[PDB]
Amino acid sequence: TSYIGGEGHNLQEHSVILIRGGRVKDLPGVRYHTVRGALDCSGVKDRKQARSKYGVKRPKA
Amino acid sequence: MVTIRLARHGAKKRPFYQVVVADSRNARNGRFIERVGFFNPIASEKEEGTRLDLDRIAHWVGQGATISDRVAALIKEVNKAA
Amino acid sequence: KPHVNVGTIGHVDHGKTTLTAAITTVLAKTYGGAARAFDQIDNAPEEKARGITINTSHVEYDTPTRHYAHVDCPGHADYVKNMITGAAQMDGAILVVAATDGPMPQTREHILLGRQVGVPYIIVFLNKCDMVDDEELLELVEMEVRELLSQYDFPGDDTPIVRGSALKALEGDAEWEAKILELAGFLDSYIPFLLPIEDVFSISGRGTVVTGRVERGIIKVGEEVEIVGIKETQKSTCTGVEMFRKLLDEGRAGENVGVLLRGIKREEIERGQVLAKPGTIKPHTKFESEVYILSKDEGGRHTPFFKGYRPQFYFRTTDVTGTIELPEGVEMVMPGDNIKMVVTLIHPIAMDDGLRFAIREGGRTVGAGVVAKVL
Amino acid sequence: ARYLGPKLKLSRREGTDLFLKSGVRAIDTKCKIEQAPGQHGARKPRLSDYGVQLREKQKVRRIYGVLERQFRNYYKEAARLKGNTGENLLALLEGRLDNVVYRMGFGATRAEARQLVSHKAIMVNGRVVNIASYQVSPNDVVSIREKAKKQSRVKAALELAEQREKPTWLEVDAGKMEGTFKRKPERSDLSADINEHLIVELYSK
Amino acid sequence: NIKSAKKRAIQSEKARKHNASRRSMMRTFIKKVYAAIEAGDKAAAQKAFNEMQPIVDRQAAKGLIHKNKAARHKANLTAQINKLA
RNA sequence: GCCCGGAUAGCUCAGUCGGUAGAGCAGGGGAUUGAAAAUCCCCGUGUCCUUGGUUCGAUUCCGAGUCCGGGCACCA
RNA sequence: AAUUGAAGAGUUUGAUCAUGGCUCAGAUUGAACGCUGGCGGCAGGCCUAACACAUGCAAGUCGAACGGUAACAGGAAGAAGCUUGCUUCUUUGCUGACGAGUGGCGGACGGGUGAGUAAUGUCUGGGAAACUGCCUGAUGGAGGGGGAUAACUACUGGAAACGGUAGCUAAUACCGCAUAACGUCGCAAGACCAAAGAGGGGGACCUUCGGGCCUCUUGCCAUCGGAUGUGCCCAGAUGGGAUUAGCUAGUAGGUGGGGUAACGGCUCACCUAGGCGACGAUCCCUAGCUGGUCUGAGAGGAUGACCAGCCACACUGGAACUGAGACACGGUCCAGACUCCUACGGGAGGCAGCAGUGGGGAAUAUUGCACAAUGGGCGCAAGCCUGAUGCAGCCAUGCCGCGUGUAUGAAGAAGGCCUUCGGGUUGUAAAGUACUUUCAGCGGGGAGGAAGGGAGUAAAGUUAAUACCUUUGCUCAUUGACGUUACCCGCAGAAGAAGCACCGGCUAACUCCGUGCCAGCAGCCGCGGUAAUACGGAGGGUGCAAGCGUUAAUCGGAAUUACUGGG
Ligand SMILES: Nc1nc2c(ncn2[C@@H]2O[C@H](COP(=O)(O)OP(=O)(O)O)[C@@H](O)[C@H]2O)c(=O)[nH]1
Ligand SMILES: *C(=O)[C@@H](N)Cc1ccccc1
Repeated sequence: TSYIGGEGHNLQEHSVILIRGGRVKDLPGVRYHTVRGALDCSGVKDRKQARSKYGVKRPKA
Repeated sequence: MVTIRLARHGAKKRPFYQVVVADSRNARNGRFIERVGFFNPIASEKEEGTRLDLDRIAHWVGQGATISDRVAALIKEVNKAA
Repeated sequence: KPHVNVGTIGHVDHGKTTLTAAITTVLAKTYGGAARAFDQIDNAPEEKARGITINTSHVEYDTPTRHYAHVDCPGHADYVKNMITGAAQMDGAILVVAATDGPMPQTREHILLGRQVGVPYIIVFLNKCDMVDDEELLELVEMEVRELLSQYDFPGDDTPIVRGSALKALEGDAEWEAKILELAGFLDSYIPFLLPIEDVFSISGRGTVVTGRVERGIIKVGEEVEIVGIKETQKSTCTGVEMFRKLLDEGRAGENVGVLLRGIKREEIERGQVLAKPGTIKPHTKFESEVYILSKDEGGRHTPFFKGYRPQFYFRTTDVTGTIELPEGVEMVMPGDNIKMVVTLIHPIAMDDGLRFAIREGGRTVGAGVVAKVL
Repeated sequence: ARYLGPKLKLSRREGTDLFLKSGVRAIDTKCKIEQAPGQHGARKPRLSDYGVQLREKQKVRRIYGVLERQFRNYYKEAARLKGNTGENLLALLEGRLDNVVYRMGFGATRAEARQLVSHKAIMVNGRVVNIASYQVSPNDVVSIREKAKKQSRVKAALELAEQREKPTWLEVDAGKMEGTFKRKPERSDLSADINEHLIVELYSK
Repeated sequence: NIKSAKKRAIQSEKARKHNASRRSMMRTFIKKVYAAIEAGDKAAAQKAFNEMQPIVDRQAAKGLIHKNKAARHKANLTAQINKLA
C-alpha cells in the first residue's frame, strides 16, 4: 500500500501509476510514494515552488 | 599460421595501429603473442610515429610467420639498410 | 505550396469526368505538369475507408498559383459515401450542369449534399454548350441553377459560372481551351502537409502503419512529421509509404497513402487524430465556432437546446463531443439558426479557423459548422 | 559555464573588493560594500566552522570564475603532485589562460579578459587558443592576433595595468602587446591574503 | 537450409556411404584374423596377418585413419599370434 | 471498429417496468476542558455521469458520447 | 620520478558518562522517473522473457582443377538490306569471361547470448603417456593403367518440396599396379605402405600436324623438425546452509582383452574389498570465471556492464557423419513443442548476427552508408564476398570542453517586497551608450586518414635467350564511406541559447501574508492546537549548472563481525 501525496489527487480504484520507495514514519506499514505526474496521476494544482516533485510543469505564462 | 599484422586502436577518426605478431585465425584486436612496435598513420611533425624492432620481426619471419602487406611496405619505408 | 481539394459534382453523365479530364490537360500543357488519361479517370481503383468500399480516382492539375488534388466518382452512390462518411471533402466544388438536361434531380441532390457537410463555395460549370447554341435557352439554364442555389442557401447571386464544352477541351480547340483557364482562374479567385487518421494498422513485424489520404502537400520516405492528437503532441518520422501493399517512394497530395511511423504503439494513436507539419499548428483547448442549424424535415432537431448541451462534433475523422457555451442574448436555440457558439472540447486537438464539419447528436446530422475564432 | 549574474553581489557576500569590477573607474564606493549580501544583511552571521571553511573556498571560485566540478577536477590535480597540496592548487589556478592575460594587463577584469580569449583574439606560440582552461607551460610567450589587435579593448585595458601590481613570475613587452610567461608562481607573491590552508581539508570529506 | 553450402550435405552423404564402406571391409579383415586366433591356428593367422597388413596400413596414407590408430592395430594383433606361437 | 456491465449525496446499496430520490456507515456544527475522550443539543451535505427524444410528467423508456473493467476482430 | 596518506553530527534521560542500535553529511551508477534544455568531443545505451518472431541482409570463392557455355560481349565463316562491305545476321566454345554441375578450400574464423555449471569450468604453477590443415626448414620422390558418376539428353512421379528409369564423357574426383627410405609393425631377420598434374614464353629439333621437347611459376607424396593451435593429468585457489551426516557397488585398485590421436573404469570379464567424509563428503539453494570496475588510508568489502582471454549454448532433448579441427548459430537424421504452405498423400522453418516487430518491463536507439581503411575467406594476381570492422543516425546516460557577452551605467527609476512608513532591498541589476563576437545559421576555400594496386619503361637475376617470370626505383591516370568533413576565411547582428534543489538543527542561506493538530511537510530529531524562519504562496538569499533533484543499488562513515582494529 502506498502514500498518495499532494493537495487533492485523482486516483479512483484503477488507473496505472508509478511507485517509488520511502517511508514516512507517520503511518504504520506504508513504505512508498505514488509519484504525482506519472502515467495517470496528474500534477497537483497551484504549486509554484519545488515542482520537480509533485510532477507540476513550469507555468507557461 | 602466424602473421605480423596490425591492430586498430585509438578512437573514432583517430587511429593508432599496433604492428603486432598474432595468429590469423583470431580477432583483429584479439589474442597476440607480442606487439613488435607501433605505428601512427595520423602522426605529425614530431620526432616519432613509427617503431619496429627488426630483430624480433626477423625472428618471427625466419620461423615461418607471414607478414602483412601493409607492414612489409612500411618496412621498405623504415628502410632496414638506410 | 498552398493546397485546396477540388471535385466535380452533379448529375451522372453531365460531363463530370471529362471536365476532370479537361482541367488536368489544360493545366499540364500551357503551364506544365503530369496529365491523366480519361479512361484512367473513368475507371477508379478501389479503396477501403472505415470499412466501406469506395472507388475514387485521384488525379491532379497544377495552377501557377494553386495546387489541386481532384476526386471523382462514376457512380452517384459512390459520391454519397464520399462527403458524409468523411472520405472526400472539397473546399470548392465544380458543379457540372449540362445545358441539355439543366438542373436535374441528381444535380439537385449534389446541391443538397453540399449543404449538410458544409461546402462554403460552389463553382458552377455549365457543360454541353456545344448543343444548345442559342442565347435564350442558355440563360434559362443559368437561372435554374441560381434558383437551386439560392433556395439551398448558397450565394448563387454572385457565383462565377463557366459556360463551356468539356469534350471540346479534350482535343485541344483554343476557343473552349482558354475557357477552362477561366474556370481554373475562377478556382483561384472565388475559392503545409496535413494528414487525417482514418485507420491504423500494426503491420506484423514492421510496426505501426497509419492510413489516410493526403490532405495537402507532398511527402517522401524519411521526413520528420509531427502528429497533433487528443493528447500531448509528439514527434516522429515517415520511414516508409506504401499503397495497398505496393511500394511508393513519395506520398503526394490526393493519393490515399499509408504512412509508417518510427516507433509508436497502437495505444498511442487513436483514429481521428492528425499528422500535421512540424511548425504550423498547435492544439487548442478553447475556440469559437460558427454553425448553421437544419430543420426537422431535413434531419436536424424539433426541440431546442440549452446551456451545457454537448453534441458530437464530426470534424473529418473525429467524434469528439464537447460542452458548448451559448452566446449572451439567446437562451433557447431553435432548429434553424445561423449563430456562433463557444466550444470547450473535452480533448485538445489542432483546431484552426476555417475547418468544416457536420454536427451529430444521438445518431442524426443536426447542423453544419466552421471554426470562427481560435482561443 | 559562467555565472553571468550580478558579479559584484558575491563580493558583498564576503565584503572584499575581489577586483570583479575594476574597469575604468578604479574606486567604486557606490555598491554598499560589506553591507549588502542579501535583504536582511544587517544581521551578523553565526559563522560555524563549516561556514568559515566554505567561504574561503567560495571566495576564490567567484574570483577565477570556475565551477565545482571544474574545481574538484583541479584539486585532484593538486593531490597527485609532490611538495605541498596547498601550493599545488594555487600554482595550477594561475595556469589559466584568462588569468595569464589578466595578469599581463591585457585584461581589465577577468570577465572581460575571458571574452578576448574565448573569441580567438589571444595567440600563444603563434597559435590561436580558444579554451580559457589552457594550462600554459613555463617559458612560453603569448601575443594578440593581428586582425584582432588594438581593437580598442586592449588599448584601454593596457593603461589600467598601470595602477596594478606588475608581478615577478611573468614578463610583458607592451611594445607590440606581447607577454611572456616564465616559471610557475610561488604563493608569497600572489595577493598575500588568500589562505589555501583552509581549502585542503574541505575536500577530504 | 537455403544456402549454397548445401553441396557439403550431398558431399558428405556421398562420402559417408564411401568411407564407411571402406571401414567395414577394413574391420572384417581384422575379424578374420581373430577367427584363427580363436581356433589357435598359428599358421592361418600369420597368413591372414600379411593378407591385410598392407590394407589397414593402406587407409593410413589415404587419410581415413589417424595413422597412429592403425599402427596400434599391427602391434597387439602380432602380440596375440606370438602368444600363440 | 463492434457488443454489454458499472456511472445513484464521502463511501456501499434500495427505489423503476414514468408521478417531484431513501437508508446504513458517515462526518460535522454548537455547550464543557489547557486540547479531546465522555454527555447533552441539531442535522442531507443529492447536477441519479452529462445530454436529447417519446412529454400534464423520465432515476427508471428509447437514444448517443465519455471514463473504467471485461470479450471479439482487422493487419499499409 | 613510480599508493604525501584515515574528520563528524542528531536521537534514549529531568540532567550525566558509557553500552548500543537507528539515521544523516560523501563517492559511485550499464540506470529509471520528474522538471528544464544551446551546441560540440569521446565512450556507452535489453540488466526483465534463454520470450515468440514478418521482411531485407549477415560466407562465399577459384576457369592458372574439369566437362562444358544456358546467357552477355568479340573473333571468324556465312548471309541479306541496299549507302557493294554502311549494316542486317544464321551457325560457331575458337578466345574474354560465365549461370548450373563435378572438385579443392572456407563453412569449426569472425559475431551474439549467460540458460546451464560449485567443478567435468576458470584462475595460478608445473607435467608427459599426444595430435597439429594453412606457413616455414632439411632430404628423396613425383613411373605406369582401369572402371564408374553429375552436368548434359530421352522418358517420367509429385501441388510444391523432391526424385526416379535406361544410356554419355573427363578431371589435382576414385580405385589397383610399380617403387621404396633415417617411415611404420617386430628383439632381429623380414614384411608392408605414397602420389597429380596444370599456367606462361620460346630456340635447334620435332609436328598420327592435339602436341612433344627445354625452361619459368605453382601444386602433389613421405619423413624428422619448428612455430602455432588443440586435447589430457596432478597440486593450490575459486559462494552460502549442518535446521543436509553418512555417501558409493563400474563405485577403490589390479590383470587381461578392446577402444581413444594419447594415459585412463574410457569401456568390458574376472579377483580382491576397499575408496570419499569434520582442514565439510553427499544433498539443497544460488551462480558463468578471471584480468578488472566502485568504494576504502590500507587491509579488506561489494561487484564481474563495455573491452580482452577462457568455458558453455545455439527452438527442446538426443545422436552421429564429414573433416586437420565440430560431435557444429546461417549443416544432416530422429522424437517433441510452436508456427506456415497445402492440390490434404506430404513437406517447410528457427533473429541468444546486424536492424526491426509483438509482448515483457520503471526503462535502453535505424528494417542507414561503404567495403576508402584494419583484419579474415578463396584466388598467381586482378578481384570478388565481408551487418567483422570502419562510419553515420537516435538519447543530457556518463566523463569533458564551450557559449548564453563585455565595459560603462545612480533619479541610485518603474514595479515587486519588507518597513519603527525615515527608509531599506531588488540594484550595476536594467534601461541608455560605446565595442567585440566562440559556437549556432548563410556563403566560398580546404587537410589528413592512401599504404598500394593497374598499365608502361629501364636495370639486375633466372635461361639457350635481349623472351617469360621475379625483384629495386621511376612516369601517367589515379582508388575516400564519412563529407553540406578537421581546420580556415568572409558576412550580418547581442542577435538564436537558464533553469533546478533548498533556507529549524544535522547543513552552507530569510521575512511577510494565508491556512489553523485543518491542509500538507518529513531522511532522522521532529513541525501544525489562530502570531509557523520546518505547511502553501510571494520577495530575498544560498547550493549547482545544461543539468538540478528523487528512488533503487554498493561501499564508506560502521572500531555496529574489530587480521590490521572490539568485547
Ligand atoms: N453533347 C455533349 N456531351 C457531353 C459534354 N460533356 C460530356 N458529355 C457526355 O457525357 C458523357 C459522360 O460524361 P462523364 O462526365 O464521363 O460521366 P460519368 O463518368 O459516367 O459520370 C460522355 O458520353 C460525353 O459524350 C458536352 O460538352 N457536350
Ligand atoms: C494501405 O494500403 C493504404 N495506403 C490504403 C488503404 C487500403 C485499404 C484499407 C486502408 C488503407
